[PDB]
Amino acid sequence: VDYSGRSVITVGPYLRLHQCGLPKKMALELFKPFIYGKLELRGLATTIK
Amino acid sequence: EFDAIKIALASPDMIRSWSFGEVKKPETINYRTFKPERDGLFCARIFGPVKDYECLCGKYKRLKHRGVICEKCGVEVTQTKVRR
Amino acid sequence: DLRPLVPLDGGRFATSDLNDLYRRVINRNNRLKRLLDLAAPDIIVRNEK
Amino acid sequence: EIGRTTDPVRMYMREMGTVELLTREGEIDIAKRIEDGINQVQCSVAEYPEAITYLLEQYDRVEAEEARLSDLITGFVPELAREKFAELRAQYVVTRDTIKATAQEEILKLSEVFKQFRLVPKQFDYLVNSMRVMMDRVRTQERLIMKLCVEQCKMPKKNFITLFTGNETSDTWFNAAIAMNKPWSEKLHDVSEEVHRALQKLQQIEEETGLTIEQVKDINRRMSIGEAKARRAKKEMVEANLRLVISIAKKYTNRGLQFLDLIQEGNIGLMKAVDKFEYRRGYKFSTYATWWIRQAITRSIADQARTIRIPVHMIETINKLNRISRQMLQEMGREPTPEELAERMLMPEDKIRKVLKIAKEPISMETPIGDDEDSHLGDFIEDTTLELPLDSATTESLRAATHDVLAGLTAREAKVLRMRFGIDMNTDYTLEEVGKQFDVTRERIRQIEAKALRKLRHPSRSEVLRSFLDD
Amino acid sequence: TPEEKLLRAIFGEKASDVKDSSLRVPNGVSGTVIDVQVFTRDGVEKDKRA
Ligand SMILES: [Zn+2]
Repeated sequence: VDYSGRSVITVGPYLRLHQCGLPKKMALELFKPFIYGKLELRGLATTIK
Repeated sequence: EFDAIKIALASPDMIRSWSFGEVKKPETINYRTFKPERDGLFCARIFGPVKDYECLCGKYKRLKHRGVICEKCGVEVTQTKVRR
Repeated sequence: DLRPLVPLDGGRFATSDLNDLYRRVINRNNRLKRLLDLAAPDIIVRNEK
Repeated sequence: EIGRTTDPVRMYMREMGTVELLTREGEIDIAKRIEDGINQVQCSVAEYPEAITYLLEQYDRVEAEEARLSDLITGFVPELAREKFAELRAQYVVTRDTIKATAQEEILKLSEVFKQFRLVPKQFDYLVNSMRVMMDRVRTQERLIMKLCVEQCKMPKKNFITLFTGNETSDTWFNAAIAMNKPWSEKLHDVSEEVHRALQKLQQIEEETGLTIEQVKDINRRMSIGEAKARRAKKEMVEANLRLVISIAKKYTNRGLQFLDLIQEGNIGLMKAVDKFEYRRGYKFSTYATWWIRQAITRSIADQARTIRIPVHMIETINKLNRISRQMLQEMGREPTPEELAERMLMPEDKIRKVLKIAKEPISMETPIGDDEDSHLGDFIEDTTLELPLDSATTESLRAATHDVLAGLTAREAKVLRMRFGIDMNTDYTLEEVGKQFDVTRERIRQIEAKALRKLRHPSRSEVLRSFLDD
Repeated sequence: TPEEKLLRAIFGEKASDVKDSSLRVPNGVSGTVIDVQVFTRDGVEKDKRA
């Protein structure tokens, strides 16, 4: 499957149980189509490249 | 699109219906200039072209000629996923 | 392209196994056509079939 | 003892073991049988005039720059040869001029001086093929005039074969068949007009052959007898020597070609040999068949053992490299380097680099690799003809950008530029093509295209187009 | 493709003759290159660093 990854899990008890602490780097890797669309939507990046 | 899968035995006439040409020889490729060696198991004539929209003899190399079987080596210039 | 002879990097080819099985079937097929062209003895065409 | 086994090798070994070997005098007997068959078929060919006519025509063809003499005839048992051709012409024309009697004996003498004439395999086999085809065309009218009468006319084979055989050409079995006043008498009339033209084409064939029906049938029936006897002898001897083939085929055991492939291609070579064994020279058979069986097995292994077939000469070169490398390794102590093979062989040392580079067998794409839930190699070979979706997205984006840009130009200039480049149309037209469609000379359209391009360079414009250059 | 011939002609660029196939440090990883080694096949002219 695309859009998927895995890494070690750990505790994080500050969480409310509708959320999971998910790392910045995996999240920026998994959400690149969304980020590209958002950047060229807000105009911070002229083309997709 | 569709709504059911039928399964039955394949006849000689059906098996010649799916197919695009007999595979006569066992050659796969040309070991020096790795072309699909006609007309063996990877035959550009039979199973399609090797790169999109390019004949095998190099004569036709553009989408201007989509669909034209070459004269020289007879490879229908079409998308190479027809190879599949 | 469902039984490919893709060249893995290094000049080495990486064929499938169906290329072997078809190559063998077609060799024995062509040989049987020949053994019927030479009007061969019976035991040889029986062995070939 | 039939079943109880699913091996094909055993099923071949048994069937070849039932037959027993040959004695040397036994092989001589079989060879004499083969000569008897071949001489019978050559004599049957000799009693056929067109057997001489075809050779005469072919010699002229070789005279007329259409073939070669060496590959028109296999010599004779070329000045002697050619005077023999002219003597053939003379005796042929004299037998043709003596149609009146002794012409039986003249045809005999013509064909017997022809028997000293040795032909190409194509020559004699094609003569036999022509005679087969002529007999087939005769049997065509035969099966017509038989099936029109006993099947359609309800004529007994007693009163049909009794008279249908014996004339076959005139009406004495035809008008007098109905003149016997039989239940099939009035029933032949519907087909007697068709059977008559069937006999018309039969008479045509008799005119074409130069001989009758019955005599031609005696000839080619003796011919087929001789050929069947020759085939019987050759079957006998090859069944004798299947063991020899297994013996020679054991040794090429694992060079990439299965065992029964080796024994079968050995047998095909063996048939090649038996078609050419010559006992007059007097050498034992096995000594002569061994060359052909090794040649067949090795040509086989070279031609159909690689998945990516490499020609015969190249495999001989590779076997030369490997054999000299084995020697250099036993001698030099260690493994020789790809320049020293240049010195021990006669190679430019780059030809050997290419010959070593000729790739080995493809790793079967189901090789097991450890590991991680039993995954084979085929899981690891990515797809290269794909295009990653960012480039597909960016092609779309550039399509949209160039559309919105070219909208900025004038309509005629936008069309000349959508036509000069292949934008949004099937083909990219020459400037003369676009000129003829717009009715203008090439230079004007060239200036127009340059004007549009220059305008598109213009900053305050083409900012995004510049953005589509990533480096 | 069309629109690419257009772009290239508009911006006077000559398309590249040769393809980038460099070796690059894998994503995420830092390091201090502690050793390089060049293996030149026999008969190929050793460059500066070899
Ligand atoms: Zn072509």
